[PDB]
Amino acid sequence: NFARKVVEENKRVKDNRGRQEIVLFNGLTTSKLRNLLELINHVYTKVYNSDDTTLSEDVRDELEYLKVKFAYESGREPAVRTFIEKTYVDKLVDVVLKKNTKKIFLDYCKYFEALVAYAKFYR
Amino acid sequence: NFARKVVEENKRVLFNGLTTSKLRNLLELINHVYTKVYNSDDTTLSEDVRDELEYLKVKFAYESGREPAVRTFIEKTYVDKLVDVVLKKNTKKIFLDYCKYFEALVAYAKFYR
Amino acid sequence: EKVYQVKLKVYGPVHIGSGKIIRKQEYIYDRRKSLAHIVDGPNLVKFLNKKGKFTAYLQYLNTTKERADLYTFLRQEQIDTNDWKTFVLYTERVNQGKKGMNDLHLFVRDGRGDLYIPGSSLKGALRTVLEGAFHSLSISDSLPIDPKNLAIYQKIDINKELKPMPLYRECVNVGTTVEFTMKINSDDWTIEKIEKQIQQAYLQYWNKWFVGMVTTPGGKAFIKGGGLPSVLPTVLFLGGGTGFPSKTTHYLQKPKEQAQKDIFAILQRRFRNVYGKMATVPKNVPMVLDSTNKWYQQGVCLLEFQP
Amino acid sequence: YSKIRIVGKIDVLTGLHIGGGSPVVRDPYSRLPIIPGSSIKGKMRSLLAKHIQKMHNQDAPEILRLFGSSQKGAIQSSRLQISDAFFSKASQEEFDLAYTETKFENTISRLTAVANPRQIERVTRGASFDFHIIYNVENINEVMADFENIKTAIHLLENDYLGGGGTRGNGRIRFVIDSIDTVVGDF
RNA sequence: ACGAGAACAUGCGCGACAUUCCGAA
Repeated sequence: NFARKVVEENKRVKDNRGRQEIVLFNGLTTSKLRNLLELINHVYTKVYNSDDTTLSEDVRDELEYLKVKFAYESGREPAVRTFIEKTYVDKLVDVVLKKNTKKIFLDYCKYFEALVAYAKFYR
Repeated sequence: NFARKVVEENKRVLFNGLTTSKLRNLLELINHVYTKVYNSDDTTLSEDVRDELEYLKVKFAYESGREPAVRTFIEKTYVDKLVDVVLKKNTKKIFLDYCKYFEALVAYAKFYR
Repeated sequence: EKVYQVKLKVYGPVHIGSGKIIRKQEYIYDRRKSLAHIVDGPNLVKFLNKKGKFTAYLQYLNTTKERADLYTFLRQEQIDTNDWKTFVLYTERVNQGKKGMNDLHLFVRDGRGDLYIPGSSLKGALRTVLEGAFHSLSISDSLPIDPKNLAIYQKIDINKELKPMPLYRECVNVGTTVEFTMKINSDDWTIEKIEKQIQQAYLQYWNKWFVGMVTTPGGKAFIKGGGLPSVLPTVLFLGGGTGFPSKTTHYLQKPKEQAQKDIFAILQRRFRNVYGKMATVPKNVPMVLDSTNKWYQQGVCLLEFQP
Repeated sequence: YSKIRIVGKIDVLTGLHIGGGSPVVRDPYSRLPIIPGSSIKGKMRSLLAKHIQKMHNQDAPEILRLFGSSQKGAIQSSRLQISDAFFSKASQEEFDLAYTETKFENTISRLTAVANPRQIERVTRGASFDFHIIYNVENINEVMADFENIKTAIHLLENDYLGGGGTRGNGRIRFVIDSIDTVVGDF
């Protein structure tokens, strides 16, 4: 997917005291992103269980909470804020809300999973 | 062939400690996409099959990130670049050839164990 | 098979980590009466959209990204408190030793919404206090605890003198009883033997470590405040923040005047920026240690068995 | 030869965990957690054998009579057929609250006291699975005794766990029998 | 006015029997 270039731009290398850490950002810890990852996990498991071609209203409410958590994480650490700025996750959640379809939400979830997978691979 | 050569080169423990349990997820995804292509009768890969191949590529990247043996397997066998080639050509024959290459790779890897 | 019903009495505040931490956004913190009402996100967002203030909440979060308190936002918007109690999950009491709510570690709770403590924590505590493959000794989880009892207790460090910390651990109010069912066989583990081992280990942990606190003025103040109940006798320290020495197999294995030195070395290894600078062995190793005037100790729990 | 059907409910009292290849076992069609019939049959067989060998086919004659035996020259058909327990629709509607929750265990080491956190996915307490069991009457005279053994096994399974690490508070279940009727035959 | 004419390689047969994705924290 096109997330390869985004992750490549977002990927940096850190060095300190003879130790070389291959991490994209200083604050890009697996748990800090994993909170929102598991929120999206709950969202898409609910979507899988519902098996409906339209994005559910309750999924929409958990999703609004997901946007709130996105702003929360951006405030928590500048690294997560810069990652979200580079990836423009807000625009993707906005399109997911607007077109209101299961396929679009699945594509966005796959793209976000691709982002995190490329981040892990480049680590 | 090429699979024999790469498996022999990575043989010493194969592919830095690769086993079938490490590859099982990629094998399942590959054979699922292969059966979906097999059921259809078309010379060109359909759009959903193309998206599934993109998902297979990202699964390759995820498995390379997870394990070092899988990572060196992917690097040495050019499987991701072969997936890109199949996507670019968009021919069912090329996809079947890639599936046969992967199957021969796994068969030889099991043979030298 | 020997089945025993186990009663846990939480004489002290106990906080088992749930693996997640929330800042002031997820709960409302009344500072005038010092009460924390835990809320969920979707209901808050739904109410905000109903009142047409969700964009205002987003802007407020943008301006106060580091410290966005839901109680202060609600006070600024001056919306009805009836709505506050309508969209909230559940209310809880706040106890501070000094301060606003900044970073709260939530207590472990089941999926439904009720709170409990896992049996794996009990298994680990029992194994680490016995030493000094546990397949026969099977422990289940606890019964749900009334949500109103649960509160947010302060974590206080006593380096020969009490000092509350800004960190908040969502502990359990005193006087709450929880229940367990545990199956053991008479072949491997004996109920009398294991309970005697627990009480003996707690006794020596008291006499070789806590006596040093007792001699220092901070421990004297803690005793005067009633931190240790008169019953303190099977005693456990299940929650987090109780401290490394509590139920330590290394303490038990090595003789006194030598086990303390090894514990000091271990603490230096674990805390390089705090204990690593320290090099001399003090009298007690380690040196670190409610709205009511009665004081309590972190994790203190009383054990009762009924076969 | 009569087939008697036992249909009822298994309600989890704790976190039910069956470690499907830490995820839990789910039915691919419905994406809901299930309790495999193999797990239940193995647990009951092990508990009953303990209550009553290297090959695992020796056991005691009642065990081979009930759960079957592949013994060379003494192949005994299994009178007990334990089917997969599927997530109850009533429990699913009650939860509609995620069906499964992740539990975090720090797993601290002894000597170095270094935590190695792990996550285990377990079905939330209060969930129910509809269970279905078939008993085949090979001999009319022994049936009573067989059912007695079955009851004992059930009791043991109620006092024990089912799947996952039950010594740490997983897999505890409760059995609610709805009906026991002779579906096939005249028994 | 063909070494030809008539002639089912076909009938019966469960890939099945025993097997906890579990111990450990």
